[PDB]
Amino acid sequence: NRYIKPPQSYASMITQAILSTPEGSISLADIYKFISDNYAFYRFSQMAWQNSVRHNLSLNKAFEKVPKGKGMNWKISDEVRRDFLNKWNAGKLSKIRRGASVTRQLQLHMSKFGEIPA
DNA sequence: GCGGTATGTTTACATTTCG
DNA sequence: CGAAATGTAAACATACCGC
Ligand SMILES: [K+]
Repeated sequence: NRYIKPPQSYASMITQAILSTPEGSISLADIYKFISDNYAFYRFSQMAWQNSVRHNLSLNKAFEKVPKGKGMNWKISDEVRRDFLNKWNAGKLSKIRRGASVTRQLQLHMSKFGEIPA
């Protein structure tokens, strides 16, 4: 059973993990599990993808620690969530792709569930 | 009390993306 | 093409855990 590294970006998989929870907040440990559950490649891969995940959570503006026991929880920032909701309800979004990896996951979750968790 | 591990920040360079 | 974004590696801080 061979597995290939999916082309999805780390920020895209993280956004997916946060939107999967009912409260829109999730711990690093559960983000690891979500990735291994939904993308089998990372379940058995030896590379240090967790280092890259942590790098993306801290550096990407869209991800923000919530006070919320080893680690705290992560959610989508209020600025990025409020911004998307305003653009979503004000009309179609631009077809631009550069840097919209998080925006696309919000678009998908919104078109299926009608709301971004919080 | 200490060693060990998990979480989080930050910097640097390589690689891919896409107007 | 190339600025911007993402990928990968690394140094190191901070907190937690189990004894
Ligand atoms: K961040």
